[PDB]
Amino acid sequence: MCWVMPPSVFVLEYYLDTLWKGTMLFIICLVFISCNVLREVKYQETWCFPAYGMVIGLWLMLSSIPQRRLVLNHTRGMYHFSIQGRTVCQGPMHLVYVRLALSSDAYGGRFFQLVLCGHKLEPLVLVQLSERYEQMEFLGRHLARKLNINYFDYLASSYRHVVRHWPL
Amino acid sequence: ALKSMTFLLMLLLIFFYIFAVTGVYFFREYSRSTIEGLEYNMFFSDLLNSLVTVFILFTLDHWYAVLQDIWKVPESSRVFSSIYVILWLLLGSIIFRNIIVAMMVTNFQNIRSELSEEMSHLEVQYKADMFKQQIIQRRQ
Amino acid sequence: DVMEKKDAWDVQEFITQMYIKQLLRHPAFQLLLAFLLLSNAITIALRTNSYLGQKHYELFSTIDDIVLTILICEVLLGWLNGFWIFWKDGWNILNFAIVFILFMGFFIKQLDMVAITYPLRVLRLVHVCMAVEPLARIIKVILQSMPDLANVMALILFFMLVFSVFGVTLFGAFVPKHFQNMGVALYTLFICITQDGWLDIYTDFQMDEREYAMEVGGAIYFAVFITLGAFIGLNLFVVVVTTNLEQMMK
Amino acid sequence: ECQAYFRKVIKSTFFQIVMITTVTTNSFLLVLGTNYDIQFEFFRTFEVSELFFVSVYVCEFLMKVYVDPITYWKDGYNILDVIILIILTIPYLLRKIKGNHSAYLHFADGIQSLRILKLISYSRGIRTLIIAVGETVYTVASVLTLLFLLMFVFAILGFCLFGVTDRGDLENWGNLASAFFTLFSLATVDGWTDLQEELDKRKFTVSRAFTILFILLASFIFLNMFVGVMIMHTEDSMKKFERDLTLERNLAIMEEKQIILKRQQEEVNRLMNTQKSG
Amino acid sequence: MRWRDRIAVLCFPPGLMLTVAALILFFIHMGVFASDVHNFCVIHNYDHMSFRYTVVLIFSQVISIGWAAMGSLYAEMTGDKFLRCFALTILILNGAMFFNRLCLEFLAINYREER
Ligand SMILES: CC(C)CCC[C@@H](C)[C@H]1CC[C@H]2[C@@H]3CC=C4C[C@@H](O)CC[C@]4(C)[C@H]3CC[C@]12C
Repeated sequence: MCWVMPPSVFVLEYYLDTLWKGTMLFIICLVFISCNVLREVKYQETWCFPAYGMVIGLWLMLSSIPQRRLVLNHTRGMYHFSIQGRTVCQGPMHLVYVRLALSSDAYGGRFFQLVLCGHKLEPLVLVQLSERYEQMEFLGRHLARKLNINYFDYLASSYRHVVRHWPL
Repeated sequence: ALKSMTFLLMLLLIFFYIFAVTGVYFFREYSRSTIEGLEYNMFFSDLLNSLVTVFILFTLDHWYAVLQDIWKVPESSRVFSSIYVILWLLLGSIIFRNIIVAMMVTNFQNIRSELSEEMSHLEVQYKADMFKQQIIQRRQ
Repeated sequence: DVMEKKDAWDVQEFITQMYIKQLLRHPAFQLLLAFLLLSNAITIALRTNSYLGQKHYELFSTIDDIVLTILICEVLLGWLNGFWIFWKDGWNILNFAIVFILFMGFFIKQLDMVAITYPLRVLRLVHVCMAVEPLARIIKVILQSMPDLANVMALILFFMLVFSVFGVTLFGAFVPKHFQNMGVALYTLFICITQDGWLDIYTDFQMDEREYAMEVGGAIYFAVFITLGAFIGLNLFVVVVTTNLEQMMK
Repeated sequence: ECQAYFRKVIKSTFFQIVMITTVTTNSFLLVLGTNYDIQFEFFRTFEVSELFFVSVYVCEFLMKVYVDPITYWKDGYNILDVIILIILTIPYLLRKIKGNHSAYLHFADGIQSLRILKLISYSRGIRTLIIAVGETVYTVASVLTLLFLLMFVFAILGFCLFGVTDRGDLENWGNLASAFFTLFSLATVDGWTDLQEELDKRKFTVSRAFTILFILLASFIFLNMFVGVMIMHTEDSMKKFERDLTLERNLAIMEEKQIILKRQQEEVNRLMNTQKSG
Repeated sequence: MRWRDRIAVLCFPPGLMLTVAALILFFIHMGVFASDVHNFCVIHNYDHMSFRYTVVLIFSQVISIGWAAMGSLYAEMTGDKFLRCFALTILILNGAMFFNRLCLEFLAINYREER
């Protein structure tokens, strides 16, 4: 998968995983419907909990998405925010970045995620592996070899991060 | 190591002294009680008997049976005496056991440290002797 | 860098930053939670007494509900940051299990009784108190030391089995009721390994043939085995303790 | 004004010798006071000596009532001795002349033992040992709190296992104080056999398993964690002290060598100057 | 943007909808409160009063309260006073209605069942 995805010939496409949550909510409710707990001795009926689950699952299922795409085509592309049907966000550079973000718990354990920053863009969350730092800017250089724009790091500029397009 | 045991035995005997002479007149209602059925009355009776019984508590053998035999005293809400003897036995036993094992471990540590520095010195002396032997061979 | 205008994910990370800023870094909220938990601990210590519980049972039920709802609120707030990180944690699993068992026994009928309600509360007391620093190092090194304790325990038990064969050859139906039953025999051997008050056992097998008999042999074999095993166990315990504690000192 | 002379007097060894002599005679008074005859008869010597001792201790508190309590409020041994003086002075003020409502006598030998503790407050070698072992107070407090939490956990477990059912086992896992004392006994080695014979007759077969699990947790963990913690705390405390002492000795050695080198250079320069001028 | 298209599809803009859901929760809970009061005062038909659904609509109450709060927090950064006033008014009315129903249920306690 290491040499398949970072090349990313021309455009990239992206989706959301909320359909998984909607399908799981539907499965859980359909389990809850037939032969649930019989708590009439509790002087109550708990059908409204799966009813509210159905409201939530139906609303989450309504979040349809055709293949969130940009103009990351390996050219002088505008990085115009593209969706099958409607289009919203357009900007001449200086907005599409890739930024490393950090999160901490009460203990102090650090979790590292990555986000393609821009006007209502999609993130670049990696597949469930953030305990060590590894290589940092190697995938950043791969993104640069794609269509070099930015590779931002945490906190301010300082050092250890590279920029390619600036608006001054 | 017993040469190094210069102040720990003094503190041990002085803590023994103060706690024993304190605990003479604490369970003063035990030996000086007119209960016919009792078998540990002579433990707290005399000062030397008090020394013997607090050494027994220091060794921590049958402290449960001892306390159950002092439970035959009229229970005065156990507010000062039971907590005093329990704190004495636990604090003395754990503190002095830990301090003596720590001191003997430190004795072994410094014995091995002196050994380590001594073969270190022997090795650098041997290396210097080898270098001076090469110097003597070259000078000839 | 300059960050002329923030985006949606910067907003989300900022919101999570304020979410972890409170109740995770603020000493006031943790202090209030510790105060409430110490108060219900005091009420726990006020139990074992019906003379107090007759005017306190309704208040005990109310404070039970209060501590349960603040516990589940804390668990929900922890789940807000993500179910994956809360499920994949070394210690949050324990608090989740504690609140799950307590709430399952509370809302649904259960045979859990006080023997579940109170120990779970004091487990939560411990889990709150270790978060405040000056016992966290000691509990951390205790849980670091236990995997090295495991091998010593396993070796001790295996040696005690392979010597309990020699034991049970002279056990059962004679000097009985503590050397019989092959597991009560094992646990009586363990009692003697703990090395306190075996003179009852010494008088138990006393007077076999009143001078030597096997009164010499079995007693001396078992006694030298007991003293060797007790020394080995106590040593191996303290040395594993100091070995895993040297990892702390590094 | 006269504070310099007063501090010079308090630095003199004669006042400390008089103080040590008075409290050693107090120790001998306690030695003779644990007897019964000299406790109340042939006791005029006891009366006059005790008056002398309380006069001396009042004088010591008068020396320690100065502005130096700006240092007797943050320090180590110093707060200990002034608090010892306070908890000495108040009770025998309400005991020797009591005239009050009180239960009975349990703090005569205790007060005299506090005076013996004030005797042992000297001996600077013991002070250095106390300094070397005083950083373990936080550690032993933390392990004591861990012991108390585990004791509370198994206290409520034992009450709910053997005291709630109310079919026996009373005053062992029954009343809370007796339950706590039995748990402290069971976490040690003492009294486990008789308690085991007591508990197995209450129709609870798993009680033996629970008790042996409790022993193999509590006794081993408490004893061995305590001995390891204190062993390496003492080792790391003495390692830095010995290293600092050797560093000071080395610094003195190099200073002496530098003094010798400077003296040799001065002698060589003087000899050269006398040879030139001669 | 094309609110048009905003309201178009695939999903929708930020939060909002999640705030107006608390509104329709307020509508249905106000209707249930009105039915409860109406059956308590005049008709006296405790057979069909909402004695039966007791804890599940309280859970609906609390999730609606949390939802209105989270919507207010997630909609405050737009920098516009009208949205903040909208969300805060909805939060205030939901809290008032929750406290009102809590008082009502605590009052009518001798009328459900006994434990
Ligand atoms: C599921 C989520 C959206 C919460 C909505 C809860 C709805 C479905 C619940 C809560 C209030 C409920 C009603 C409350 C009162 C009445 C009258 C009573 O005599 C029978 C039940 C009946 C007719 C209930 C039907 C279901 C109901 C409308």
